[PDB]
Amino acid sequence: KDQEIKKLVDQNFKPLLEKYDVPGMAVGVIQNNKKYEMYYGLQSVQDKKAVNSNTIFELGSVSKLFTATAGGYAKNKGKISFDDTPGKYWKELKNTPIDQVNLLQLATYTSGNLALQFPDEVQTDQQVLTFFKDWKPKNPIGEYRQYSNPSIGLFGKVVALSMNKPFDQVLEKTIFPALGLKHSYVNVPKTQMQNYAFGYNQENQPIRVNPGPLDAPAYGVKSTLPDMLSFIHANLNPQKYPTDIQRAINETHQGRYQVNTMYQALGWEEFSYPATLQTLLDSNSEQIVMKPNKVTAISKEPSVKMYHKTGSTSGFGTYVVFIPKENIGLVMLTNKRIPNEERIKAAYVVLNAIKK
Ligand SMILES: *[B@]([O])([C][N]C(=O)/C(=N\OC([C])([C])C([O])=O)C1=[C]SC([N])=N1)OP([O])([O])=O
Repeated sequence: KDQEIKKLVDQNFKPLLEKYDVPGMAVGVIQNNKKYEMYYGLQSVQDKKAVNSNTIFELGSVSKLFTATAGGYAKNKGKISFDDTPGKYWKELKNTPIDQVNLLQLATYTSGNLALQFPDEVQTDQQVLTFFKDWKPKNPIGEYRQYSNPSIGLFGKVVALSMNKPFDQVLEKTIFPALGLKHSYVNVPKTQMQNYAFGYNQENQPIRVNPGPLDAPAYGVKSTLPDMLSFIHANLNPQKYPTDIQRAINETHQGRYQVNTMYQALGWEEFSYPATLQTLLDSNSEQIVMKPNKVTAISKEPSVKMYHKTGSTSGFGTYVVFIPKENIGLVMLTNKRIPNEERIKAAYVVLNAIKK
């Protein structure tokens, strides 16, 4: 049975490399605390350098899961309340319209007036402060979900303020060590640049993510397959980890509201398990990702849950999924974007063929 995992990943993931002309891929499965690492192709086309357990990939929006974990850690240490507003920590936002939005609404994209991205012109800290000072509501606060880098970005900045550390240090000095991650970075050091994969755009030109406003909390983390399998292990089996990070992890698993079949947790998307393929595909549909959607209160609190998150930068694709009840999870890292649908479907076939 264990011998089948490589064959399943070869059957379902390997063909995507030829299909989308992806230079390199790392696919990890964790089942009953056993890790399986499958490596394909090249971390660098020009250097002919093979993807391996040292290869560092851009996580894109999977970074939001670390931001969520940092938030849960700060909350359970009493450094913040999710009922708090940003002005309590970022003084220059005190008594401004954005100061009517609480930390949970920022983390779960329900300010009612924040788009996917900051405007291109917003780059400096001053321009970012100005943007939030000038912010005014549109939809009723807490009622509409619009997936937003600025929204969880501001949440990340406030978490960092609450811990009196820059956000990069919150992750690199507190959260990553607590999760036992050896090669996870906001800023990849000189000594690890040799292990940092090139991303490849739709013209197969090498690219890396550029600095941007509140980039670190929104899409700014880089990691290896082993590290991301450790992170999934922590989400499946927190008991081996410190109480503080156990509490932080449990906080990220709590559904806050529904958009039909999708439950918004902290960073994580949550579903009733078993979930149909189309439920998981629907979670990252144009309608859900790009448009505002009126939320409902959770009506059906699922007994048995699964969680996933996609991530993209210009050069990298990420997908992470775990199912506590089956004690299984999967990580996919590519140094070229492939459609979300392909990531979700490949993972669905593999996880459904192992478990039973
Ligand atoms: B996350 O990753 C977010 N994302 C972002 O931001 C981006 N983009 O976006 C889109 C288009 C939507 C995609 O998908 O990709 C970017 C690019 S470059 C950078 N830095 N960033 O989440 P998702 O949804 O993506 O998964």
